[PDB]
This record gives sequence, structure tokens and C-alpha cells, in this order.
Amino acid sequence: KETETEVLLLEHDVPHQPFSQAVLSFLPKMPWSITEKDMKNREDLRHLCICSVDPPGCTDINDALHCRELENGNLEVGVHIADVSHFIRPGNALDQESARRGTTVYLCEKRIDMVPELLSSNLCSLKCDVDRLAFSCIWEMNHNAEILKTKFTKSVINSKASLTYAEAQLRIDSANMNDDITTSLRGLNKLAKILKKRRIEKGALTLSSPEVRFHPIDLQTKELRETNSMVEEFMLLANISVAKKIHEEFSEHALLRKHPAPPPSNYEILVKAARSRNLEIKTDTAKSLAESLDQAESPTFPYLNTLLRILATRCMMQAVYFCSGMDNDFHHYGLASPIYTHFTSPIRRYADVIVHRLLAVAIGADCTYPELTDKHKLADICKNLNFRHKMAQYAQRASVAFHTQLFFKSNGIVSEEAYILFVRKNAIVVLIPKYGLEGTVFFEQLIYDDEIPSLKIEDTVFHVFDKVKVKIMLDSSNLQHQKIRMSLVE
Amino acid sequence: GDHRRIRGPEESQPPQLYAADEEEAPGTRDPTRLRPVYARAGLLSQAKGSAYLEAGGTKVLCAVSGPRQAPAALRGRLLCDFRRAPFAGRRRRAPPGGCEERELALALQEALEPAVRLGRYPRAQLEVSALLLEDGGSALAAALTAAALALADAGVEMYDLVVGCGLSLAPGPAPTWLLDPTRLEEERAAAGLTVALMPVLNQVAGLLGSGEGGLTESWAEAVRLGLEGCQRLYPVLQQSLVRAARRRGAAA
Amino acid sequence: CSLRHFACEQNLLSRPDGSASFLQGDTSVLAGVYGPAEVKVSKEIFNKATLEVILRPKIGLPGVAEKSRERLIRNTCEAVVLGTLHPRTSITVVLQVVSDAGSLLACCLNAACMALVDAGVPMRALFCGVACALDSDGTLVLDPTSKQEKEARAVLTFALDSVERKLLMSSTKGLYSDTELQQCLAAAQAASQHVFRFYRESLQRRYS
Amino acid sequence: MKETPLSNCERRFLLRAIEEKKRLDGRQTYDYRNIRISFGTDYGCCIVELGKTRVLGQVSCELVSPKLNRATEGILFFNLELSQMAAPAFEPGRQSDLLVKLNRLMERCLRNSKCIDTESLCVVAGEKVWQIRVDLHLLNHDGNIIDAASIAAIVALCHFRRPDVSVQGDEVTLYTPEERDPVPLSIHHMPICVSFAFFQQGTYLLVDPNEREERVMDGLLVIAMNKHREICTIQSSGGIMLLKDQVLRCSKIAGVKVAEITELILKALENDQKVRKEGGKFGFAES
Amino acid sequence: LELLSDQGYRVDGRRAGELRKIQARMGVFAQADGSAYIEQGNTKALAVVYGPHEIRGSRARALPDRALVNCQYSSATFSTGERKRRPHGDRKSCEMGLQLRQTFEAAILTQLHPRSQIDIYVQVLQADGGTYAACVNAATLAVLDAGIPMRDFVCACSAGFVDGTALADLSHVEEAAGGPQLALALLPASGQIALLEMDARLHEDHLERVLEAAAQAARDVHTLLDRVVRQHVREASILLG
Ligand SMILES: [Mg+2]
Repeated sequence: KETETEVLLLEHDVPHQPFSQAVLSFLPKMPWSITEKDMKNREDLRHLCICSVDPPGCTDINDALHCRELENGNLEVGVHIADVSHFIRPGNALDQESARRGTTVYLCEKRIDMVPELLSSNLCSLKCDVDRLAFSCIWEMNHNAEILKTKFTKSVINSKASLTYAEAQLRIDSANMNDDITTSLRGLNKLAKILKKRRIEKGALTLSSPEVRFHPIDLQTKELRETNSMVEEFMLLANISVAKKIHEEFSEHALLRKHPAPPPSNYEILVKAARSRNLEIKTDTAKSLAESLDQAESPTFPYLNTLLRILATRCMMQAVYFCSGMDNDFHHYGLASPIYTHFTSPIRRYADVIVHRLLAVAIGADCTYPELTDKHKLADICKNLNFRHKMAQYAQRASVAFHTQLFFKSNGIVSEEAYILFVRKNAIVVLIPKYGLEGTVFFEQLIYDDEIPSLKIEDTVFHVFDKVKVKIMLDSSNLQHQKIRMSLVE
Repeated sequence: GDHRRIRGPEESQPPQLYAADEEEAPGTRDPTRLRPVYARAGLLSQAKGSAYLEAGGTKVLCAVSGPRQAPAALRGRLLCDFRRAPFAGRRRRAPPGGCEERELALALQEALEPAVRLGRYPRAQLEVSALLLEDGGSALAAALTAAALALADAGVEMYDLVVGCGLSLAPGPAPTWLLDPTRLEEERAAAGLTVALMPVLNQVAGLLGSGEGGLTESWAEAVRLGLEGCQRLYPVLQQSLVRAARRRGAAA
Repeated sequence: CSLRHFACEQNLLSRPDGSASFLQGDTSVLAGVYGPAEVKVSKEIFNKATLEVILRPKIGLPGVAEKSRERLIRNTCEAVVLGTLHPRTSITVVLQVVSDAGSLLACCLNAACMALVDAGVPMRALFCGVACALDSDGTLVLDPTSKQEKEARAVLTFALDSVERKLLMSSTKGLYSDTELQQCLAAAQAASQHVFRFYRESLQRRYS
Repeated sequence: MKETPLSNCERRFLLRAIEEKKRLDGRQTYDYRNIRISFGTDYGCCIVELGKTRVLGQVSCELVSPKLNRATEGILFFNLELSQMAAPAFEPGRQSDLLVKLNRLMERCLRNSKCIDTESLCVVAGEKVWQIRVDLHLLNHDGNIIDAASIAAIVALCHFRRPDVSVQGDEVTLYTPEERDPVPLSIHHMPICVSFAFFQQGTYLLVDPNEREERVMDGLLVIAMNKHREICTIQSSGGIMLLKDQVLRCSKIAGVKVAEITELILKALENDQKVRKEGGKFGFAES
Repeated sequence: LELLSDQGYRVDGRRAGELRKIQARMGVFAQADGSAYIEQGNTKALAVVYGPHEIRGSRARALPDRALVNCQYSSATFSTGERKRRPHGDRKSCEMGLQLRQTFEAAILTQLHPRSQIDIYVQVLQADGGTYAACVNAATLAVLDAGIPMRDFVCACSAGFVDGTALADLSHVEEAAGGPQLALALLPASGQIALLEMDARLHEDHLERVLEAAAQAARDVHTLLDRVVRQHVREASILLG
């Protein structure tokens, strides 16, 4: 493992080197008591109930939430981020080695960082019962969740809890009640669900995909739950609000992200599929599509809608960063939102940091500099950042593939069921939900129907959404690219 | 890399070789001509004897560090160090040398040992040190003459003086022997030659030569011509030494 | 203090007469002395001891700069060391640069002095060496670091005496002015006071 | 100057104490002296002192045009100097025989045994390659050098780190120790010599001889070895008549000795890394 | 190219245990007190021994107990195909000098010529492998021609290791391959080694083999040399009367 890891990180150019000495120097010495000199421009919310939700076993916890009731029936919601900009001030070498490392890779076992573990899990993170710096976005809302008054304030806070999703859910609806956390969590999951169904009505689409995260006795599949959708909805609202603000204030230089909607020449496969399975679909826009996927259900295939959701996700284009000046698209297919920019996770992204800076200067809590307005340099770094996110995706995929190879080596499982997604002349793509895996199988005399996508052999016929059992044999002839192989049975 | 001199560049070639031109040729002149000579003995102070000679672009010093303790076995010695300053000649050469300096040193020693009488300087080595500040033609001959002057000045005994003369050959169709030439007449030449003699007793002391070509009769004519040149040059050196002795008489 | 933690150690080596490892900050020099010993008729001189210094770094070979520096040290030692007592013999001072972090001479001189002491060689007076760096703004710094020497426009190594705190040696890099010379010299005198106190502490604890 | 002559008293006493298998300080014949490995602040410096013999070792790098016969792999330049502080007789340009034999032996031992990877340190095949030189300096001379010189060269070449370099086509980019973390070398196996001294034409043999024992010995057998029992060099000097079984036995000794020295060296490097990973510019190991 | 064909043969056409025909002579140069010549294949060494004579510039080195051996080495420029310069003064010829000196000071039995130089000189005209041993043997023949007492033919040769076998009297090809080569010089009568040089990596258990192989090769060289010497002595005596 300790060789293949470095090999994929050298091939995808993902820099793995440790942090140089110059970088470490610009860091703060680590006696770190909250300095009440920098706290001038900021405020004090230590008198607040906060409960940062966090997946199993994490250390770069950055976000934090709260939902404080207000006398007027309204309530003030508030998200809080680690205000890394103060530590990461521009012109340094830190900034360069964090830019090149334009994102933190999270492989199946380790994680290549963008800022040292010190500044990533001991200072910036919102650890429990420790006063930490922060940016904060606060809204006032009612029990129908329509914004009424906003604010974007720097501050210092104190997370009273660093919970887990399961711990979160049980604290929410285990019948326990306390003036500290559970009431906030409940009254916040409520607004979460309201916003969620409201934005679903707004046209934003939901999807799914085969995702397996290894421990590796036996692999497991990610499980959905309220808390995740909750935090996601709140973070999306925060991103959108921040984006609107930094756009209204800056209309030339900025960092936004778009999702160029797909040409309709890609949906035709899914259309033909659901047509051969007599489920009608409207691929003219995002809404039509989404509001259709919720109807394409049929009892014969309880596990059907998910397949179409994948078959769709195989079509969407790449969501990419860019600058507000050099382009004018400002439209995000996926969420149906016109503008969206990442703001939550700077420990995990650099565009988040640049957004912190732009937003802070719009607030007046920072000083400008030439490399903040020079569209050329900003576009170049944005291109770098996109390249880097792409490399990271590719690398993580290669890693999960390696772990599947290793698991099949340890356990030679054979003849597990599988459904079908595509149908091609030479091969017949297949999907296994158990192991969360999609694969190919060659057949190298056939009958290839393209008007209706199907295959015909003298004995049988292959259409999408059929079933076949398969035997997975991994070939290691070339130790480079030890590759899976499917054999078919019925 | 030499660790007794300053760290310079590894290699360094001059600009001339990167030039583009046909250098000027001298042309014609009186073959039996001699350049204007300035010879003075007694220049240097810290040396028992010194001499300076200038003939055209030629500029040579010679000093004599006198007897320094160090029959036919208790017979004197004289060791000569010829040395051309690195700022002489179109090209630069590191101070050490080791190819032609030593050849010309052997020449000086072979041309001086005869004149000097070393029976009267036993158990002793005379350190002769020549220095060529600028090359402008006949060099080894000027060095012989200057070393002779410096010795005669320091007051070492002798039998007669040493007079040198350098010759070259014109590569033209009618090759004539060119007397006391210039660095141009010497680099655009076919053959070169150097005589050195003791004119009173009419005896050669050390000669030398080389040729893109030649022949017995030509070399013989060259020899006699160089002899005549040295004869015609001798009186200058005589007067120079007399003058230095008069200055000594004046000092006290 | 105005200058940095600096220590020494005596009688390290068994074979040489007297030895001294003198380090300050991160520069560390090691000196070994061969006391009055033999000398050939060419190197010697009646009524004086021939003092010969040989300094050698830890990289490459010794060239010219090291020869100049060892001449400086040679003549300084001839200034303090008594040599009309031990004529027709040779004192030899070997210097090795374990480390180089600026203030080199300011370390070699101190080590040479401590070695001469350990070898019980008759000296007229201790001596010391300091180094003062003038940056562009004129703000001087004593016992500099290589960063401070590179980022500066002048550097000045002063070899002082103990009896009357005079100037035995001065080696300068860069270009400077008069007043700066005078003021850095005064600061050097103060630093030399401190260095002499240190010598006394070390020898007090050595004879105990 | 000159070395003080050796009295017949000491000579006879030593020969007798050997006959009776008694060393001077109090150790046996098959034993070294307490060897200490101390490190410096700069990656590549090591002072190794066995008993009274101290030797310094520095390792430096450069980039240079390689030599045509080997345009792929780099270069390596040994040099050992015998500083006048080692002993009086070590005037410059006088004790040349000892220099020559030591330097040839060390070159042979390390270079031709292929201890490091002269290939890994290539950057531009034909134009620019590394050049690693190692300067050993003898500070105190009490007895055994070759062992000390070798331990020093090895501790250095295992405690040295190059300025990292990036390359694309012909574009070469060097960087500073502050911009990136220097990269170490590539060793395959660490050889370290072992010195045996013969007394009375071959009858008696000692290990790690002191200076006197080197003055009353007739022959010297150097043997280079690894922790994997791989002869790299062996040399006989002093004009002495030995046999086969003697070299066989000496080799079976060098095996264990080198295993132990190697364990120590590795422990030293581990401790030095631990220190620098905690604040501190030194590292110390004791036999 | 190859070194050991699977059959057992080499490139030159000789098995591992044998060597190349040495062709020698004693009495090349008469202006000396002892001279020799040897060609141990393509190699061509040439030795000279200016006998035990007076020290000049005494410079206080004339040992009063024994004699003073001064052996000089030299490898001509045109020896190897690759021309080189500075054959003397190099850091390798001087090591060879030390080696030859400590061998012959062991053998040459100096206790009978106190305060006297025995000047040995060696020039290598052609080198094709085994460049030290040829010189040892030529200097031996020289010493003998100079009637200098000496304990025994100090016979030398080289061995190597390839494919788990031992080769005798290497050439340049297998000397350039980098494999272990062990050169030595011993005194046959007693079975004692006067010199043992060696340069490359190899295991320990593979030592006795190459060691005894080099020894046996040196014994064979002894046979050849002594036959030469006996022819020489016989012819000389016959001519005397
Ligand atoms: Mg969270």
C-alpha cells in the first residue's frame, strides 16, 4: 500500500511532500491564548449554545451552528466558520504552498492536507469548550424559513459540543430535552426540512451514486440521515447569501462556481431506457427532469429510481470555479441556483479562503492588495484549483479501486447478483449495489439494437434493468493495472 | 583549480579569435635595418645588478641576485628564470607557464655560461631573473643582452659581452632574411632564427632556429647577417655601462 | 544579552600540548597548540620563537583568504605571546572550522587564546575577537549570524587586548564610515569585557 | 618537529604483555574502544571519537557537468587530511605515504563496493549531475584511523540531505532548505573497515591497536565488511608473512564487530532524528 | 560478450583453472646491475634493479641496521587504449610503490646490506589485466639477475569470482566487469603470503575458494619462472667453464 499510494500521488501530480521549514516559521508559536487586541473589530458570543456536527472520527472540524429563539417569535439562526484568513495572511510562503495544495485529499486511510495539523486541528478548528476565532453569518427567520435580516460578522465563539450524526439524531429525537442543545437541534432540523422541501419545489435536483467507504473486514455503504441534509441545506444557504453579498459588492473580481447545464444529446440514453421501460421523461430543463424522476417509480422495480438517478449523473457536466468578471454565465444547473460560491471549508479549500478575504474587505475588516483585483492572476489560480480538484477526484477513485482489488484478493467472492445500466456491442456494463461497484464485461457475432439499446444472442436478450449474476476474477498478469474482470451467469 | 591564486573562471578565450578581418601586412622595408634601442643599466635598487632594454615594442628587465653560497667541481653556477609577463602578447597565459619559458631559459643559460667565468665564483649560484613586459619582436636576443648587461653591472667577471639578434624569413617568392623584426613580421613568417655571440673574440655562445623551410646556404647567410647586426649593436651597450659607472662615481 | 550564548572546553585532545574547543551560537572552532618544539635552521630566528599558524576549513582546500586570516592571527599572537624567552623553537597553532555561522574570526581568536593558555605558554596579555555588522540603516549587531552578514553592507572583526582594551587587529568587509567605526569599536570593548569575565569563569571552574 | 623515539623498555614490555595476552588500558584483544558518534548542526557533519582518536567528516554537494564515459550516473570525491593537530610529524606534504594508502583504501572500500547510488543522483543526463564530496579531517591521532575515517564517512553519507530539485525537459529548478525539505541519499549497505595488527611475524593479532602497538607491529590487515557478510576490500601492509587461516579467523571476527558497529550507527541516526523532531541541534551515541 | 560459457570456457579460450603463457627473459639491459622482461599474455612489464650501492644526499635516512629499498612504479601512457598523462606522481603509482616495497623488504633479506640503496624500478609497457603481478614477477627475476640474496621467489598472481566459480589470472575484460578480483603474492616454499590486495563485493564463504585458487595459480607461475631461471643459470655457467 505504502508504494501504490505514493505512485498514484506522483502520477496525478498530487504534491505529497511535507511542509517546508519556511512555512512552519510564519505560523504562530503555540502558546495560543485568545488575544484581545485582534478581538477589537470582532465580538463575543461565548454566551451561546453551539453544537458542531461532525462525521465519525474527524479533526478538521470547521463549521458550527446555532438556532437561538427570540422574544418576537422569530429566531436567529447562525453559522460559524474558522476565520483562517487571520492566520493565513497573503504574501507569505504559506499561501503559496496552500495554493499549490489547492485542496485536502481524503484517501481511504489517510488525508493529504493543505494546512498543517497544528493550524488544522488545534487552532482553527472549532474544538469543544475552547474559545476560538471565527467568521459568522447570522439570519433571522420564522417557522416558515424566509430570511428577514442578515449579517456577516467576525467574532470569537466556543463550541459546546462536537457531535456525531448518530449522536446528533439521538440527542434530537430520543425524548431528551434540555435548554442547552436538543431544543436548538430540533427547532433547527425543522427549518432544515422546510427549506429542503421548499427548494425541492424550487426545482433543485437530488441524486445518488454508488459510494462505498472502507473501514477492511467487510466494506460498508454510506447511510443517509436527517442531520446531514440539515447541515447541507444550511451551508448551501450560507454559501448563496455570501455569494450574493460578495457579488453585489464586487461585480468584477470574485470566485464563483457554475454548473454548465448539459446539452440534451446526453439525456437521450436515459430517455430511451425509460421508454423501453415505458416511463416518460421531460429532459428540457432541470425541473421537468427532477419532478419526473419522482414519478418514474414502479413497484416491479422498487430499486429503479436510483438507477435513473445514476444514469442521469453520468451526464451532468463538470462544476467549475471561475471569476465574476471574465465570464457572465452565473447559472448552476444542479441546485437550480444562479450563483453559488464555496465558503464553509477553508481548511479543505483555498477558494473558501479567498472568499473569506473578499467578504471581510466588504465588511471592512481587512486590507486589499493587488493580487485580489487582478483578474488575470485570480483566473490562473482558479484554473489551478479546478485542475487540483480534478486530480483529487481521480486519485481517490484509484485508491478505492486498489482497496477493492486487495479485498477481492483476500476474499475471492464469486457469483453475486447485479443489475444492468448500459448495453453496448462489445461489452455489457453492470452494477452491483452490495459492493457498490460498476463494471464492464466484453464478449469478444452478436445482434446490436441501437434504435432501442439492447443486445440479442441466439439464446437470450439483454435490456437495461435486467439481472445477471457475476463472478469477479482479477487479473494480475501486468502487476501494473491489476484489473478486474466479469464473468456472467444466470 | 589553483589554491595559491584568486578563483577566476575555468576557461577564458580572447576576443581576437572571434574577430573577422585580414590583419595588416607590413610590406617593404630595408632588410639590413635595426630598431631604435634604449638600454640602461642600474635601474633597480634592491638588486646587486639590473638592466632594462627597449627595442620597439620589446620591453625587457633583467636582475641579478648575486652570489649565494650553494677546480672543476667547485665551479660556479648560474640559474636563469625567464618569464614573460601575463600582459604581453595577443593572448594571455597563466603566470606559471611550463612549455616555452623553460626552453628560452635553457637558451639563456647555454648562452651565458660561456661568457661568464665561474672558476672565480665557486660554491655559488647566481640567480638571473629576466622579465619580458612586452613582446614586439626579437625577444630571446633582448633577454640575452639584458642578462649580460645586468651581470656586467653587478660586477661579475666575464670574458666578453653577449649580443643577441633575431631574424625571420619572408615567405614571399623571393625570400629574404629579415633582420630584427616585429611580432607581425614574426607571426607572418616561415622561418625564425636567433644568434648570440661575444664580438671581441668573435665566438657564438648560443643560437637557435626553426623553419617552415630553408636550406644550408640560406641559414649560413642568416648567421653571418645576425653576426653583423650584433657587431653594429655592441657600442650602444658599451656606452650604457660607461654611463651607469659614471653615475656611481657621482653618487660618491 | 547583546551577544549570544558561547561556551568553551579545554584539554579535549591527548596528543597536542594544549587544546580548546570554542563555540558561540552555532559556529564552533577547534584549536590545537604545539608548544616550544623543534625548528629547522631556515625557519628559526635567534632571540624569538617562530610562531606558525595553520588554519583549515572543513570544505575544499585552503586557498588565499585563509592564509591572510592566519597571518592576522600569527601577528596578533606575536603581539601578546612572549617569545624572547623561547628562542630557536617553534610554537604552532592549528585551527579547524567545525562549523561556520558567521563571526568566524571572532571564534578562532578566542579558541587560539584558550589553547595557548592550556599549553601554559608565556603570554603578555589575553586577547579576544568580536564581530560587528552594520546593516544599511546603520543599526549595528554584535556577534552576527550569516543572515546578518549577507543582509549587511559592512562587517568589522576587531581583535582586542585585555590590559588596555586596545585594537590588536581589524579585518573589514564592505565599506563604512568613521563615526560608525568608532561606535562599533566602543561596543566591541564592552563585549570584550563580557568575554573576559567568561574566560575567568571557565578557568576558575577548570582549576577546581 | 619529530615524533619522540620509542624506548626499548616500552617495546619489550609490550611484546611480553602480548605474549601473555594483556593489553594496556585493560581490554581484551577482540575489542574496540568506546566509540562515540556526535553530530553537528548542519546535515552532513559528524565527529566520531573512538577513545582518544577524533575524526571529523563533512559532506558537500555541487552540480557539475559529468564525465563522458558515465553521463548518466554522478560523481563522488573523497579526501582525507591529516591535520597537524593530529600529531607533530604530520607536516603538510611530508607524510604522503600514509595519506596515499588511506585515501586509496577508502576510495576502493566505499566507491567500488557500490555503497551509494551514483545513478539516483542524476538530473540532466549529459549536462548537469550531482557531485558529492566528503572531506575527512584527522584531529587527534591515537591509533586506529581507517575504522574512524570509515565510520565518519558512513555516518555522514547517511546523515546528509541534498537540496531538492525539480525538472521538466531542460528546465532545472534548484531550491533552498527553507523552501522545501532536503532529500537524503540512497545507500544500499554501510561498510566499515576493521583493522588487525600482527606481532611477531604472525603469531599474535590484535584489534583496534593504539599508537604504540602500531609502532611495535610489523603488519596490518584491513578488512571491509557489511552487516550481510560481504567482503568489500582486504589489504595487507607492513611487509609481513601471514597465512590463510589467519585471514579466515579475522573475517569471522570482523563479521560480529561490523554487525555491532552498524547497530550503533543506526541507533545514533534514530536519536538524532528524534532530537531534531523535538528541538535540539545535536545527536550522541556511545558504544 | 560473456565470461564463462556454460561449457566452462572463457573468451580467450582457456578454462578457469589455467592461465596465459608467460614468456620472459633475464638480462635485457647491461648498463645495470640487474634487468628482466616478462609478458604474461599481452601484458609487458619491465624491471630494473640498481644494486645495493651508496646513499648520496644522506639526508639521515641510511638505516644502519638494514638496507634501504626504493621501488618506483610506472604505467606508460600508451599502456591502455585510453591515453593518460602523469604516470608518475599519481596517487596510484605511489600505492603500487608502497606495495612492491613492503613485499621485497619482506623477501629481499636486507640484513646483509646495511646502509645501502636497492633501487627497484618498474615500467609497464602494455596492460591487458593482471598489471601488478607481472611487475612483481619481473622485479623478482631482476633481483635474481642482480645476485641480491632473497628468501624465495615471491610469486604473484590474481584470481576472481564468476558464476560461483574461481578464475585464475584475470584479463582486462573480466577485470572491467566489476567482479571481485583478489591479487596476491606469496612465498611458495613456506606457503606464506607477502601481499594480499582485493577489490570488490562478495560473500565470505566464497573467500577460501578464490584464495586457494590464486595460490595455486601462483604455484604454477613459480614452476614457469623457475624453469626460465634454471635455463639462464645453466647457460651462463656453461659459458664460464
Ligand atoms: Mg460539520
